[PDB]
Amino acid sequence: GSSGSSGRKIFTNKCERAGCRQREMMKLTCERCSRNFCIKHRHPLDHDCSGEGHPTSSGPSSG
Ligand SMILES: [Zn+2]
Ligand SMILES: [Zn+2]
Repeated sequence: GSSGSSGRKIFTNKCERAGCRQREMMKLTCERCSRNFCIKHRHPLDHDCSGEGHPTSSGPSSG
């Protein structure tokens, strides 16, 4: 039985911004978080950039 419908085509990109459905003909990835976004949210100032900002260091083993 048909379960789930996959969709992937090299035509347009999909912004990774919250409550955003902007499709930029060209691919736009941030330089800090390295995530896809729309020209509008392409800048790290018009989008909650969570790339190079949160301090992380190896500690726990589990995970
Ligand atoms: Zn966007
Ligand atoms: Zn970013």
